[PDB]
Amino acid sequence: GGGVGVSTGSYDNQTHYKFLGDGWVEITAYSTRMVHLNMPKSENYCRVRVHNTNDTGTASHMAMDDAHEQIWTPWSLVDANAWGVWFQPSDWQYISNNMIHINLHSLDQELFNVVIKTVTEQNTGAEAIKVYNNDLTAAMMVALDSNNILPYTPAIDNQETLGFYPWKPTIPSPYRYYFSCDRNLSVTYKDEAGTITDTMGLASGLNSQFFTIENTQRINLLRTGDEYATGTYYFDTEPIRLTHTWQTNRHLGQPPQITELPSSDTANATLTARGYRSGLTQIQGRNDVTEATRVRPAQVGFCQPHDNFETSRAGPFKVPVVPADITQGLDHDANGSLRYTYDKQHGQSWASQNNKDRYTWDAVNYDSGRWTNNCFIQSVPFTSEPNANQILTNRDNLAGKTDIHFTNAFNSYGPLTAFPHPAPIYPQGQIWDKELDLEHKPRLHTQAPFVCKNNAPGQLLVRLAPNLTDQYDPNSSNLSRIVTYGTFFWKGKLTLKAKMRPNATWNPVFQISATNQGTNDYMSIERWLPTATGNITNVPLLSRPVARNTY
Amino acid sequence: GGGVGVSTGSYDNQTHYKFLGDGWVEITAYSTRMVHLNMPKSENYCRVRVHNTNDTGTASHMAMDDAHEQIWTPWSLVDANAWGVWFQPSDWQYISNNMIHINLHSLDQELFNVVIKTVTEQNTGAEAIKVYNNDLTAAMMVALDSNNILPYTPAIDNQETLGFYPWKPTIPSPYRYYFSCDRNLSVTYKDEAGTITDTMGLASGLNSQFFTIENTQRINLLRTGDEYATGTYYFDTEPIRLTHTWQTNRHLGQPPQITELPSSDTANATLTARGYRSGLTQIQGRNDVTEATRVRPAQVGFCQPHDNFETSRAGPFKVPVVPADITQGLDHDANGSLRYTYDKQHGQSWASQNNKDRYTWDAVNYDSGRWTNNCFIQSVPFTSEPNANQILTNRDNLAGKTDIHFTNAFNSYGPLTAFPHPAPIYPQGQIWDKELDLEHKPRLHTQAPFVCKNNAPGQLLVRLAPNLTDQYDPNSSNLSRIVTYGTFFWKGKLTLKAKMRPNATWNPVFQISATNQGTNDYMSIERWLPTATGNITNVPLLSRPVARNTY
Amino acid sequence: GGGVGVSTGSYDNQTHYKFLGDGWVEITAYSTRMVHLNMPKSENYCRVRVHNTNDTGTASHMAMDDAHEQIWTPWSLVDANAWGVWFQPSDWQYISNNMIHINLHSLDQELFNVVIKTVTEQNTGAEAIKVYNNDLTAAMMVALDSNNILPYTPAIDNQETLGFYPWKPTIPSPYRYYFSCDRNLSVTYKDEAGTITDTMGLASGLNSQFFTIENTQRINLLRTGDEYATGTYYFDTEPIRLTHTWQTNRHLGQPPQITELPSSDTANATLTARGYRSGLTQIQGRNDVTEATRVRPAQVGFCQPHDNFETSRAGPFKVPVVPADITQGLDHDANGSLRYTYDKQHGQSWASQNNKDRYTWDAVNYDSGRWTNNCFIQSVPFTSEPNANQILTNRDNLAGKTDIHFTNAFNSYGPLTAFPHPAPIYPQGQIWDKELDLEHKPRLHTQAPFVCKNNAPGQLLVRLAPNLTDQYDPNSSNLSRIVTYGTFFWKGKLTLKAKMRPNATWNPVFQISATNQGTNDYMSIERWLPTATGNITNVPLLSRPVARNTY
Ligand SMILES: CC(=O)N[C@@H]1[C@@H](O)[C@H](O[C@@H]2O[C@H](CO)[C@H](O)[C@H](O[C@]3(C(=O)O)C[C@H](O)[C@@H](NC(C)=O)[C@H]([C@H](O)[C@H](O)CO)O3)[C@H]2O)[C@@H](CO)O[C@H]1O
Ligand SMILES: CC(=O)N[C@@H]1[C@@H](O)[C@H](O[C@@H]2O[C@H](CO)[C@H](O)[C@H](O[C@]3(C(=O)O)C[C@H](O)[C@@H](NC(C)=O)[C@H]([C@H](O)[C@H](O)CO)O3)[C@H]2O)[C@@H](CO)O[C@H]1O
Ligand SMILES: CC(=O)N[C@@H]1[C@@H](O)[C@H](O[C@@H]2O[C@H](CO)[C@H](O)[C@H](O[C@]3(C(=O)O)C[C@H](O)[C@@H](NC(C)=O)[C@H]([C@H](O)[C@H](O)CO)O3)[C@H]2O)[C@@H](CO)O[C@H]1O
Repeated sequence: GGGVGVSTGSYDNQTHYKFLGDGWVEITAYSTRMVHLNMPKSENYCRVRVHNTNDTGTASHMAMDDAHEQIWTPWSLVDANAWGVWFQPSDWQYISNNMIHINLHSLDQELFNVVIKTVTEQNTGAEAIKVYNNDLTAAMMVALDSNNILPYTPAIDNQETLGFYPWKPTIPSPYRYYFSCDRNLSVTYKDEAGTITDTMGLASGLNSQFFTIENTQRINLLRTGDEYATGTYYFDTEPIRLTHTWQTNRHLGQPPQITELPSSDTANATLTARGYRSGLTQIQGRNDVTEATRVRPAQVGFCQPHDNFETSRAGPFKVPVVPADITQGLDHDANGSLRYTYDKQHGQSWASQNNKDRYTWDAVNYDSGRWTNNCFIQSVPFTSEPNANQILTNRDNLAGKTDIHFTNAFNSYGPLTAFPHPAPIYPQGQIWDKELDLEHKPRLHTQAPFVCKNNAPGQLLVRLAPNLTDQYDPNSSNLSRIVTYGTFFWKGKLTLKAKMRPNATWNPVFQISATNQGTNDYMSIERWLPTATGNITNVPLLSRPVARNTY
Repeated sequence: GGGVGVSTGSYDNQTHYKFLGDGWVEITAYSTRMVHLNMPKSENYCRVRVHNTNDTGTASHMAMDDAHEQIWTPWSLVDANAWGVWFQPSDWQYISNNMIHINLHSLDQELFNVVIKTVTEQNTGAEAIKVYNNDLTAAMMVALDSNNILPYTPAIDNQETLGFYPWKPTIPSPYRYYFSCDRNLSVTYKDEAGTITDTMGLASGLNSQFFTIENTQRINLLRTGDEYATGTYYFDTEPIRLTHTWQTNRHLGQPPQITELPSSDTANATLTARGYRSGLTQIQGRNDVTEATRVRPAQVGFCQPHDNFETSRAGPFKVPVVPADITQGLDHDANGSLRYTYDKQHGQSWASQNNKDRYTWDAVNYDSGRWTNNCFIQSVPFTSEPNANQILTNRDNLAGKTDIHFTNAFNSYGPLTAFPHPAPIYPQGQIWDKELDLEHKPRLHTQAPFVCKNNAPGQLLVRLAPNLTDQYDPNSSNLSRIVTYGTFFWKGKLTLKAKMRPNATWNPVFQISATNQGTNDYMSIERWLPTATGNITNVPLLSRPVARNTY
Repeated sequence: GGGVGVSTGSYDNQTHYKFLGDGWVEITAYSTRMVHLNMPKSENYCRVRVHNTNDTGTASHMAMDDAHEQIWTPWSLVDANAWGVWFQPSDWQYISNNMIHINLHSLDQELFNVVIKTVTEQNTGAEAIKVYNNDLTAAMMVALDSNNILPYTPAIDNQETLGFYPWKPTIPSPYRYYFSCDRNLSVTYKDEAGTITDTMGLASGLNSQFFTIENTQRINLLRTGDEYATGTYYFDTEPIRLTHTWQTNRHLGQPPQITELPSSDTANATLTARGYRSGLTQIQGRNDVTEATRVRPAQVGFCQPHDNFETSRAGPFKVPVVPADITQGLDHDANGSLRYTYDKQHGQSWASQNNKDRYTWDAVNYDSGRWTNNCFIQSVPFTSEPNANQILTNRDNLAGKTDIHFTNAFNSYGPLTAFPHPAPIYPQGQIWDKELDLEHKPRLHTQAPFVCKNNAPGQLLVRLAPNLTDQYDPNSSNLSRIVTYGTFFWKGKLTLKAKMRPNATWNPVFQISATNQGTNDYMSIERWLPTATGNITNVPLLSRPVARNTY
């Protein structure tokens, strides 16, 4: 039934595993959080712009332009989409070690045990004590967008998603969305003489969309005895593979046949002379077959233009880059490794004195990466031993500039390209993402493993209904209202399908394992353990431990 | 039943054609070979590396690096995948002339009439005669991988597939596969001062996969009376088109309307002045319509970076190139023509004194090729009669180098690109290939027309069970064993679906035809005929004789 | 049916996993070996004694006495009982990481493809070549003891079990058993004056048992077309736990309550003064409660007399010792760590030049160990700060001897004792063992995890039936016979029940993982990989990776 003094829900954060048959596992993850909600700092939708001239007013700073236009709303969203919400670290280990692939199934959400209190300040003076007491008749406004009418706004982008710690309360993210505005920002280099345009445009009758929660949604009013339940949402998605691929474009197919087995363990085997070797190559005019020049089924990974900034009406932005292995040469940006910035709630440690903590994720697929300094292009007709003019190296100055090299602007993507789909990032990463409404769609989104084919799971929006004092003028500019805050429990259930991996290999596979403290190894256990004062940290776990045969 | 002195199979190499209805033909190809098998030169799995410093130790030789790491196995594979196995030359003619498209259906395989003999050397001395006699109790080990657990290893890559001549015995290919290892090879040009790293890495706990036939498979033991039969495998593939496309990007759509018909056969027709011509173009600011500048539905073929070497962890390798027509300008590498190297068994001639024979296949689709020296890019705003600075030609030195030109690094592939699927190569070419296990897959593999969507046909592995002498120490390093070899018949049946072509054209179509000896024409008949001593040669037949309307 | 030239069996070494429901896994392990068998070096049962006086004739060498009495038999046994036979290393990893407990179910065995050959030496002289040819009518004698009438003789004790490598042939162990004889060996120390008895006794009419295979068994004669199959044997055993226990006797129960949480991460918490602390202790006369003196539910592990040699009629022998953790003080013998000696077939490496390889297994249960130097006994009435006479330390000379201390002779075993059951040793270790026929039985056998409650699986015995020349005198002392050897395939199927482990822990659990080469870590991958020449090694894997809560 429900009422004052009766709990409307239950607190379940534990995770379960059912084995449904051969190799098939149904993973059910319950997660629950206490959520703290403040009266919004304004009652009005607001259209605001940030234009930072201090940064962009002077040359070469283009990359730091923040200028944009957004709609600020009194509403706040509860966003459950990150991996760190749903699983505790060991669960991620257990899944990552034993399962070949995994897929989303369904999502449920509930809100219950709403509590709303009002603040009053008694004994005015040096003491200035605050008094807290329940308003039983106050309500909380709740809205879910099933039809995805509102702009879709993943909270993890800013790391505003619900915290990762079951026993720590968490806060919603205030809901906001971009608004169409035009920006002109000229391109300059350091200490260049000239003037920078650095302007923003007036509103566009064509492009302007202003949405209002109240007009687009059905809002449920929740008092204390009330509870809200989302229906069961079902994902339509492709499963993702949990095993990394080691197998490079030069490891494909049949190896050459050795002449004879080596005599000692230190010796190296020998091959038929490249002049006499049989095989298939696309090089013209030479009689040779070499492991490097032999034809392969397809291109694995591809060179990408990196630190590419392109400018449409909105301004400059960096082109995304498909995450790939940073090779032995370690260069991150060419292969587009991800770099996260996050706070204590999602990570870091309460021991840390820094405002944020930062981590750089490297792709775990050791095949498709590109090591640029060793890439080169050779002139035609092909020749052995090219001279300086017959080969283009990564040391070659492009357009007469020192630090720019063709690998910056070179794009090898083509019909023969094949690359692995990047991997989820356990504590911090976006589980699912909505697909763009464009006709021609990208092969994959960069940050999120899962993309909803038809309709994304809805966004859950909340605000406190305003409490008004005795004196209210509808025409007044300033609004006096009772100081009020509230708390409620958020609960959700996330079902996943996964399948155990086979092992055909003789040798032991690599695994995710804890390690003794006292060595600096990344897996040293204390990082997963509480401190004396209760400080705890949650750090990215490597994913896809087990190798797989690509071909 | 079976037993000593009873044949367990029959020898059928002939090909059949059923006409199932209108235009539909079911092609059934039987093929059989006598296979000679030697006792393996070692009993042990071996992990060996070839690292050739002599070639790579000195600068600019990067392209010839063979360095890799492989697992050597005592097992040998019987690989039936090439076109030259299944068909005799005339069959290929008959199919290639009359049929619009063709598709794989099913594959069967059998092993029968196993014969195993032992070798002993009598009368030791100058005579040193060898004696051959049957071991009736010896067995041959046979394993098929249906689940494709082992690394997939097409034998044609090295041209080790079963021979193309029904009456000549053939040998298996020894089975081997790559093993993960890291290589660092620096990039240098000729006579460059410096040092070359040229190193290889230690084994990787992450990436190491060592597979063993015995652990991954079910092995059947075959004595003389025994026979082995694979079940029927079914392909899921897309059919391939047997007719070439002539129609270039400038042949698409409606031609301009001529003013009037010419007066004489030598005269040329005239068109409405380009100033007054109606049409559609993407050039801004000019009032013109020209056959070159008019909009076309799509890009046919595309410029490709050619002699592109990219380096991942394994080392440098050449990026594959979609085969396209070499244009009148004949340049092969830009359009990525295939070049085969093969032996007498698969080709060449027993008359030849060379170790191998070589052939360069040119694409038969005359539309999508690119002739680079005539490609150019023009500055914006567009203008007629560009000056030297307003146009980028293929004579223009890129990065201040003589032999490198933008067409080397230029990549035009894009959403508007369309190209024909390359064509099978009759005597030597890979019929089917397994698809990579990556999430994002290439549009086509380069060498093989057919790609198995789900699960490739299994690989068939054989070895002789070891015969041990009286004295066997399990702990001894060296293994003494009876010299032994064996032979067996391999039989297979390959079913294909194909459809007769229509002919709507007035004029005669081109065909594949024999030609009298005494002229040097490529089709001169004697190349398909035996010699006096029995020497025979089998050479690539042109494919896709009949033209087709693309649009 | 069967016959010459028809294989009677199939070669399957692969392993399977079925998931039968929630958490339950049925593990089926097939294993197959080629077995090489020599004509026995004698046709007669022989009663032989080894009495080594050279070692025992001089004082203090008692520990090396080998003297005993055995019955030598022409028969040889095929013994499949070791872990290294049934699993490849990765399988052991996979099981050891994911499964809480495991139990035996059933065992099958088969013999097939018997091949028997005869040896003759042709061309007598410097060449002296050997000729090998089949004897089709020769037979091999096969006997299985289901009723366990013969003395039970695990082959792993001497490491004579079938090899661990599927692709390497292996040899049987010659069957033999002890025979009752009495030995008198006096006890002496180094350089002690006196005489050593060092005698052995005459046969005992009471105790003499001489068994003969032919009289106790049904022997099957196997020619080439013959095959032999054991029925399905079923184990009755208790499952064993795959998770180690960390929880010491001082970790049991509720911890004391701290006064307050510490201020900083470096600080230590404080407890209520031991004078005022509540609790339960068995110490009389003192008002205290200390973590060391508080009562615990039971004793975990116990002190054991170590290097204890006791002598019955047969001679001196070391008393077995329950394997327990060697503590930080590392002392192995007090806690009875196992030490294995094994050859290339079962281990070591073909790279090794030593005759054998040796490994010392440490218990993986970190609770029940004893660190002796820190054990002590304190006088009664109890007191704080004991003087020298009030405490017995491990530095205290017992019986006026330097190196003997009470922990040598001290035995703490009692009703309150509890200890974990030791763990299987993957490459080398005894899977099952037969229970002694005594009325009062040990709680556990030391080497073997599993003990058959009722009737052990039978022992499989083989020999070659003798081939006689033309001249045979039954009364002759020497027996001339045809040199003959044979080979056959052994196949077996071992079914196991196991259950997946839950994980409730926040932190990541420890796992068995491969590790990159180049660091000396025990798990460095290359030890599981073949060498260039095919040398391979198989080393003990740590077991029971995952911790468990004892109480
Ligand atoms: C390229 C090179 O060899 N540089 C060296 C190196 O010593 C160092 O690089 C940086 O060193 C400090 C930390 O020692 C930086 O903080 C960078 O590390 C951080 C980061 O900010 O990205 C912080 C911290 O070390 C790590 N952990 C956390 C919880 O923040 C993370 C994390 O491990 C990475 O994401 C892993 O990729 O990285 C680090 O790059 C420079 C000094 O700048 O000095 C050179 O000698
Ligand atoms: C570019 C040019 O005009 N070059 C000419 C030309 O005369 C010649 O080119 C090469 O000539 C010899 C043979 O005359 C080479 O052997 C090349 O031909 C081969 C090859 O090795 O690729 C061998 C042989 O002629 C052909 N047949 C067989 C069975 O091997 C094959 C085959 O026809 C090709 O694959 C067809 O594309 O080609 C040939 O390229 C050079 C000398 O190098 O001299 C210039 O004047
Ligand atoms: C007690 C102490 O600190 N002793 C050290 C130590 O350096 C060393 O102890 C012995 O060292 C050699 C090898 O370095 C011995 O061979 C012993 O190791 C062996 C063994 O024989 O038991 C051999 C080898 O190192 C290991 N592996 C194999 C495949 O044989 C095995 C195995 O790791 C053990 O079973 C693990 O417990 O151990 C080793 O005890 C002595 C020299 O005797 O020197 C002192 O400084």
